[PDB]
Amino acid sequence: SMVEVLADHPGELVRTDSPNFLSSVLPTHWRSNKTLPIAFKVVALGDVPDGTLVTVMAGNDENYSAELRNATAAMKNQVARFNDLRFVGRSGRGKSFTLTITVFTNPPQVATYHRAIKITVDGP
Ligand SMILES: [Br-]
Ligand SMILES: [Br-]
Repeated sequence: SMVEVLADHPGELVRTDSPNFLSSVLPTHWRSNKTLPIAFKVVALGDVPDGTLVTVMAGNDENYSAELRNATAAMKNQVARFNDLRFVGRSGRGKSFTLTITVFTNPPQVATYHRAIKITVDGP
């Protein structure tokens, strides 16, 4: 249940735009190709079988899909932990990216991370 899921990771998970998924917290601004400070996790509140894949993509109005590294993970006990997701493509200092999350249930579900993320060559 959502209460149970929150109680397993208190103070760590945020809403996505889907009622069915939560996520861990990403930086608001990060350096291109730098390892993330908190490994990204997508958390299913609904029934999602172990092994169900989850893929993320980043983009905005001038870059439909910015390069990522290690942008797929598999669900285990309702959590898909990305071991080393990296944001390679840069948004620049003036724009940010939306991160879309696709969970490959049958059929797939799309969610969006709750904040934009800026990616630059130097980072913050
Ligand atoms: Br790119
Ligand atoms: Br840049």
